Amino acid sequence: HLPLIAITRNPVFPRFIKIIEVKNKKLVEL
Amino acid sequence: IALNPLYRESVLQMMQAGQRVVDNPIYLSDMGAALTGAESHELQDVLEETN
Repeated sequence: HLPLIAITRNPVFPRFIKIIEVKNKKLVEL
Repeated sequence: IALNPLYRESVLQMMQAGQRVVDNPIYLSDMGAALTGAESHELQDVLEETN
């Protein structure tokens, strides 16, 4: 029960390690 | 940029095609053609084209 993450144009293919770089800092608090 | 490095390669990682930040494809094509060593006259000719 957490809010959705701001993917912000970042596809995560199944069974494929990926990196995410969101610009917002409100996600750092969560 | 891998076989003939002129400028840094960080600008391409900052401006990626997966970020959807390419609001102006024309600017990306111009930025890519600016790296070319082609003579200036030819560049003006490239600007002359309408399509």
